[PDB]
Amino acid sequence: APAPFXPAAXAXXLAXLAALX
Repeated sequence: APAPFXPAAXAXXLAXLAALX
């Protein structure tokens, strides 16, 4: 059941947005 989901935690990459603090 996890397997779809837990991978996608890759998205935590969003922290890139720091550039704009």
